[PDB]
Amino acid sequence: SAWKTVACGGTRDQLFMQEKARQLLGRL
Amino acid sequence: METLGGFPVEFLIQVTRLSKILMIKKEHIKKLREMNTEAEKLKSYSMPISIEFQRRYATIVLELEQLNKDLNKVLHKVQQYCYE
Amino acid sequence: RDDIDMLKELGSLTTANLMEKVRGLQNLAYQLGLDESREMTRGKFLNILEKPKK
Repeated sequence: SAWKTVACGGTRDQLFMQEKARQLLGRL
Repeated sequence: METLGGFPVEFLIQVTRLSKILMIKKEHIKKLREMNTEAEKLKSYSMPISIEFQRRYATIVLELEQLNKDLNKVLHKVQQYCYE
Repeated sequence: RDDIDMLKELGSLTTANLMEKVRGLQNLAYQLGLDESREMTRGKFLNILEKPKK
């Protein structure tokens, strides 16, 4: 159930980093 | 039911995709980990991060995001398929 | 391509060996997921992805 959080890159800092990456590259 | 070698072919397809996603994601994680240690070194010496470094790093993050979306579903179908 | 070749490689396995592979691939997903999340925590607190302001 939460084993997928790890397996599919869903942790809180990864979602954060994805947000920063979108902003740095200018992508929605 | 379509088969290949005695197995349902749609199962083998999902396992093919699973293996391929993981191999790419492994490469991406290796690149991220080294980029972190470089940045860790730069930051320790108060040295600036190049714009090109940031861009490459951000590209790997967004690529991982997509691989993980594909990994999800594929992992689900593989799990779904393991009737055994 | 190397993808159809992998598909053929899998279909040529015994049932026991295909199942070990699936299990290995599932374990690999989890291990990589731990690695990935750790480097995402590292990168966040190194501020690699802050925009230039000066």
